[PDB]
Amino acid sequence: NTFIFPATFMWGTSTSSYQIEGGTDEGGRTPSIWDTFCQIPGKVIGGDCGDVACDHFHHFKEDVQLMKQLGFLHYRFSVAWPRIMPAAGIINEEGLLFYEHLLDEIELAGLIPMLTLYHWDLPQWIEDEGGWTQRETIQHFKTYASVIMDRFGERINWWNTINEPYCASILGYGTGEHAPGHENWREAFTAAHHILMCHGIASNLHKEKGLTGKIGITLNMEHVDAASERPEDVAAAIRRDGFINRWFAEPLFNGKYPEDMVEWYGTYLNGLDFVQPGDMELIQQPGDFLGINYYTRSIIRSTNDASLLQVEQVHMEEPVTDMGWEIHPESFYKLLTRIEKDFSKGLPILITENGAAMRDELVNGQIEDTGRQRYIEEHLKACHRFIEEGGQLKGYFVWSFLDNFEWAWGYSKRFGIVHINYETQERTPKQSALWFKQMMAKNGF
Repeated sequence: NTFIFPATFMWGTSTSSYQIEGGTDEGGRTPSIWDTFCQIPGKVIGGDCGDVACDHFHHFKEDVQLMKQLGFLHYRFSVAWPRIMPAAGIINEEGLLFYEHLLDEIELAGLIPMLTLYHWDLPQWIEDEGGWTQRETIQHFKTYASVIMDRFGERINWWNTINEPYCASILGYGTGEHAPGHENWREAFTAAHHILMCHGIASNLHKEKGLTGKIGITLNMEHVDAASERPEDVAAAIRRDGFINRWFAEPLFNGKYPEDMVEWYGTYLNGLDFVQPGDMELIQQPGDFLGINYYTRSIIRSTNDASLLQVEQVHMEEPVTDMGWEIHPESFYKLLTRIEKDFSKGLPILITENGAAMRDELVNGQIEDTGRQRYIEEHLKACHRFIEEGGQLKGYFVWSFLDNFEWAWGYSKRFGIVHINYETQERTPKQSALWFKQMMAKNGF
């Protein structure tokens, strides 16, 4: 078995601002909804907060150098909205200088950046006005996106508008699992609509400002399997798929929300009253590429409970990461095929995030994470088959250059190919990272 990837295949690693930066109250940064969320008992394991994190705010120059010598040519990172707009009518020059400096380091190292505008760290002052449940917030996003595009843009080759609309809306306002932590389906769906519009707002700004960099949204998507052949389990699986995949993909490519899901949500949608004339047109802008984040699949069975979808995920025990997520690379191939099928069909596809959190152990100064290594290798084999079969896959970013604040999981789960000693902040590439270095060198494995 020998796998060779396209000549121009984009290889990179990704991170997000709140998960790795630290310096939460430095350089004028004011709190994000996560700084507040992490303080609510029971919301984050161990009660962890993004305070300090990997202290990237102070070690960025070394981290990008580590990337370079690790063989990477692409780096996707996000900007912390709170550093840019710490309060209404602000515009923090000190915040813009951090990224300007980050970008100087990237360029000096010869790296190509991808800047993600929104990676879940909404400024708390905005959430105080109602957050994503308010149309007005889109105006604030305009302010943010415009500033970032004017101060940069002539230096940004890749624009990633919104990272996972699903998580920010559904988990952030519906299940209460992510910040701000509301549990109101009405707000969640309104929130999802507003965030999708922000991809449109950023897209409109991009064309108006005449920027040349590629622009695209990033959706987390998962392959969905029915637990059994029972008709209700198949219907249940259809619902999960509409819930996470179609609800966001349909508006992006087809200008509409899944009718079957629109009917199921019924009263929570309150007649789609939050949808204003032109909104759907604003949202339907695929851009230059579709960003995809993939990790696992779901096995769904039907239930007649009190939940929104009335669905239960049967958890697999064999082949799973340190987070209990099943490792099923085959599903990754099926999903990419399906995405090409409906939605993108020709449009370049970019895997902005793929990776695994395994239990690490430092032995003789090294991290023999054969598990994480195998996980990445196998999913790449899936990507290979999609390619070679015509699939328009053009790049792959391993999620987590560094172990970091893994949201509700806290620091207990490590996704990095590079190990972080939280007691000293010392960085140490894991074996999976070394394997990745040479792999990109041969661009194949």
